[PDB]
Amino acid sequence: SKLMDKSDARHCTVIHSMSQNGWEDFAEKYDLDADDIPSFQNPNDWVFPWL
Amino acid sequence: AVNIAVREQIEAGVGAWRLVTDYEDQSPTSNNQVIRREPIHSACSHVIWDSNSKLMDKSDARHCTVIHSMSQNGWEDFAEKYDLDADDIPSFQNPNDWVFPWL
Amino acid sequence: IKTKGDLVRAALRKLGVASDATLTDVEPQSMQDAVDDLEAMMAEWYQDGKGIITGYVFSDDENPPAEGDDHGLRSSAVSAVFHNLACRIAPDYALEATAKIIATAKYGKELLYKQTAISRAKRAPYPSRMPTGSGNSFANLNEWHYFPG
Amino acid sequence: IKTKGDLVRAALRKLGVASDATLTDVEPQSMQDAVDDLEAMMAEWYQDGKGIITGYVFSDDENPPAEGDDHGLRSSAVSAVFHNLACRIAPDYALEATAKIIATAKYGKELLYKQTAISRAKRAPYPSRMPTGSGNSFANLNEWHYFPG
Amino acid sequence: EGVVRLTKDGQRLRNMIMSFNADIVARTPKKKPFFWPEQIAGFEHMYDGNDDYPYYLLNRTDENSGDLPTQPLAYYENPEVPQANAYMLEAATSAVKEVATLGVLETYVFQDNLATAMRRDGEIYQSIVNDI
Amino acid sequence: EGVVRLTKDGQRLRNMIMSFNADIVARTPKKKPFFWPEQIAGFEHMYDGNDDYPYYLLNRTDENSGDLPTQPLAYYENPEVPQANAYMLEAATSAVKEVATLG
Amino acid sequence: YPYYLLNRTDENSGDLPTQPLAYYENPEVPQANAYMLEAATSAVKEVATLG
Amino acid sequence: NRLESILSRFDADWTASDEARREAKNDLFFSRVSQWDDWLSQYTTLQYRGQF
Repeated sequence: SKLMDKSDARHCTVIHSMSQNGWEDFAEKYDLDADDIPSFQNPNDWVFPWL
Repeated sequence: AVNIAVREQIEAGVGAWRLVTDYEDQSPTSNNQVIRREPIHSACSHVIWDSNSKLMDKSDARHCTVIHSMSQNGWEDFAEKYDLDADDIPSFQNPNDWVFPWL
Repeated sequence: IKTKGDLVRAALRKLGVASDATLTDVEPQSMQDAVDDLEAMMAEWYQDGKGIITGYVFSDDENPPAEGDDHGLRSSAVSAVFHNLACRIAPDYALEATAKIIATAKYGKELLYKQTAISRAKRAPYPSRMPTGSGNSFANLNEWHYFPG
Repeated sequence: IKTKGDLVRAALRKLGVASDATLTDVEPQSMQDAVDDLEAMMAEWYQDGKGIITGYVFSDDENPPAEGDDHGLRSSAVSAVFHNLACRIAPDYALEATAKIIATAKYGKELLYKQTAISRAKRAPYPSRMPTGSGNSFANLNEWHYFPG
Repeated sequence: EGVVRLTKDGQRLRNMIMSFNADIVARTPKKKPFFWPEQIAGFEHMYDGNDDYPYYLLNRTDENSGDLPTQPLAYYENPEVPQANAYMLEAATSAVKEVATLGVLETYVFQDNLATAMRRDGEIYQSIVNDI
Repeated sequence: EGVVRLTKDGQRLRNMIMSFNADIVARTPKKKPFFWPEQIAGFEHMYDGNDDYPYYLLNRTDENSGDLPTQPLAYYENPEVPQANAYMLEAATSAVKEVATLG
Repeated sequence: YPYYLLNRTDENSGDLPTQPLAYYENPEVPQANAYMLEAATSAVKEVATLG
Repeated sequence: NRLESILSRFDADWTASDEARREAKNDLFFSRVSQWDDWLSQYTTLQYRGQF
């Protein structure tokens, strides 16, 4: 894509980071199997020592 | 496109556009066709004007070469759009360098 | 010159004691005492590697130092060693080393420590709170601040 | 003059010892000791090439230095070498070199190191972060910044 | 040429001077007194930096000599950022400021060039319209 | 004649003076103390630049002499960019400013 | 290097005298030249008037 | 043939505007990515390089 509004882009990927209860909520909303825990490329790092 | 050309003119000193025709079945401008002005990034290295042109608007130029840098999926999209063989990977002069250690 | 006995004999020759330029002959216990003094002076100079390094080899604890052991010094270090040995053992024979001998010993010690001082003149690395400026492309590797020293 | 024996004999002639201007004769072991002292002094001066360079050739480890070995010094270096040799060996014969001999030795050493100091007075190249100006046409070759030292 | 081409040398010199002075600030040793080891022998804990003592005791006598000479104390001189660096930083900043002008609206010649580009675009668009 | 012909001398002199002063800034050794190698023998790590020590220890005694003379410490005078260079830079800039007028 | 080391001893003498260091004095553009430059520039400015 | 003529024209135009192209590309890199155009010495030694 060579446009600021990204209208030339033919595809886009959005990464969702959600807690466990959020995972069951998402699975119920989209009719997914909550047992199979998903995984993807991790958008955020752990440079800060978060608990 | 106009804003990109302005920014490049402020910074690099040269900018460019490109007007292409396309077919629009729903809400066309006229004759089932539309005209759009898509931008050209790095017009200094991606637009190669004729060397005999002595005008700022380059209207004296009798030929012009535009170099396209596109990813793989962009290459199959280009081949499908222009009815090309996507298997044969094209090659041309590299408009850009690798001075910065891009991954 | 080539062994610790030579360093002692040359040092005595410089002082004018036990040299063949005055028909004077040597006593073996003078050799023993001067070799012991040389060993002590070299050890004090070395300080187990924290001081001047001259390549001198020290006799092991089991075997006391002898006249015939090679000193191991570099060819450019013998002069300073025996001049300083003569300066140190001058009070042994109720004598004071001449001004020339003292000056030569000082010059030799300066030249011995010159190279070590050049080698040890190493700057410390950047501090631990120094940022690596944006001009360094290794900043993209999350290396925004310098490693600690 | 032409060999290490000559440098030793000249040194002693300057000191007033073993010269025919006073009918005094030479002792071979005095020659050997003075040659050894000259070898040590030249090695200390050379400092394995990190000090004053005079063209002096050093005898190999296998063969000890000899009286007849050529020194290899330049024609302008002999005077300083034998004056310094006389200054160094003056305490050997219970003598102190005169003020003239000491001054001549200092002047000769200064003269010897003059050319080496001029040759080694070489400025360092530009800093690694010093930018090459736009006036240099080699900037178009992507050499916007100077090469590191 | 645009507007950022002629300020490159001044900006590069400014960056280099600022980097050099930052290096001077960081790697220069701080100001601490010069002490002989025997001047403070047994008094090392007094000069640590704590604020528990009202004195700074020094040894007075030496065994194999008279009293300690106790020459006036010397401190390592503070980092300076030599005024050559500061003056050339100021000069480079002034240079970039003077050259960084499109002429003084200031963007008028760059505006007229854009106007000519718009005129060429209009001509091309008219041709395309007449053709399709 | 245009307007940039008469300012060439002042501009060239300005560029040369700035280049000379940049050379002075870059290639001049900075201010560091003058130490005898025997004054800091065994104390070299104290003057590296680290802030791990509260002192700057120096050797007091020498073997074949009395105590160290310890003459007052000497440093490089900081680079100056001589006021000749600065004053003539100002004069050249003033000259170009005065001549650079088409009226 | 964090130091500027100097030799302390000389062979045929005591320690080096090490007199205080001297630096080549910076160029000055004597104030005669600057003052006469100002005076000349001013003279041209006063006479350069057709009225 | 057509290929040779097109490449000859493109090579002539590319070589004619080489230095202006390089200067404009440097301007874009300087004003968009970083002001330290050190391709080689950037890796020789790690030293502070500010961006002011």
